[PDB]
Amino acid sequence: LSGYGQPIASALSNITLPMQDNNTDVYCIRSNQFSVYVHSTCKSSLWDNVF
Amino acid sequence: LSGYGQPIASALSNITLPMQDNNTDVYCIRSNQFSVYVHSTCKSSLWDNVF
Ligand SMILES: *[C@@H]1O[C@H](CO)[C@@H](O)[C@H](O)[C@H]1NC(C)=O
Ligand SMILES: *[C@@H]1O[C@H](CO)[C@@H](O)[C@H](O)[C@H]1NC(C)=O
Repeated sequence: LSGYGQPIASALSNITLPMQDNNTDVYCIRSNQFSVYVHSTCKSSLWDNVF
Repeated sequence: LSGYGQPIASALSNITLPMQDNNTDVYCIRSNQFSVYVHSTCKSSLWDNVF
């Protein structure tokens, strides 16, 4: 929450790709067909970046 | 001063914005009118990156 009183989204938000070759930062499609989905979670802090 | 004798500007130059919400990296406007000013300073080094 900003000082003005409005929500501010942190730049410390994280993105988690599916596991592939012992990593979660690159994902390459290796099948014939695929679908994509987004699952989101939310957490709050108090200016100390401890969610 | 470079080895050729010419002035070189360091990438370790710093920019400081006004303080807002316990930070000086993001400053935004929360009033009806604003003005902007730039205040500059210069320091010298000797290839040791110590000014
Ligand atoms: C990938 O991770 C597994 C599980 O931790 C590990 O046992 C394995 O050695 C890793 N594979 C390779 C080829 O390094
Ligand atoms: C901002 O930082 C000060 C210390 O300079 C601290 O006392 C204060 O609680 C912080 N503000 C908030 C809203 O947590």
